[PDB]
Amino acid sequence: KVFGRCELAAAMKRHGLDNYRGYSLGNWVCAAKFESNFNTQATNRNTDGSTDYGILQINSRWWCNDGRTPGSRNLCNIPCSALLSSDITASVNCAKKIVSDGNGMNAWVAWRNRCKGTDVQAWIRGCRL
Ligand SMILES: [Cl-]
Ligand SMILES: [Cl-]
Ligand SMILES: [Cl-]
Ligand SMILES: [Cl-]
Ligand SMILES: [Co+2]
Repeated sequence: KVFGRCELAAAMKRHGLDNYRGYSLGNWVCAAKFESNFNTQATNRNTDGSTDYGILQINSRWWCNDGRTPGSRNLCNIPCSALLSSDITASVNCAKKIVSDGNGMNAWVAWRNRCKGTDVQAWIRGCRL
């Protein structure tokens, strides 16, 4: 699925991200835009042999098992394939674990580089949530 901005905003709200660990919904929408371009199927290979998966580009070195990342962990206890569903539940649930790992949304460099410091509330403007 390729989500629309407000479509994703609504789905993330329904799955409990609005103000999760102190991060307003706009942060999550902005992160998804710059990580995956709202694309649930997005994958990107990394220099270390890990891959980023799905709408929030969750990395196989720490968070999910793809059986092709030597030395990696699976801290969300899920196969990375689950993060390539059109339904965002698995990605949201794993993101909640990532953000609670005690470094906030800094885990998403695209968020820190392209969202943090901007008015992220603009990302949910005009959505009827
Ligand atoms: Cl997998
Ligand atoms: Cl969904
Ligand atoms: Cl899940
Ligand atoms: Cl917001
Ligand atoms: Co990445």
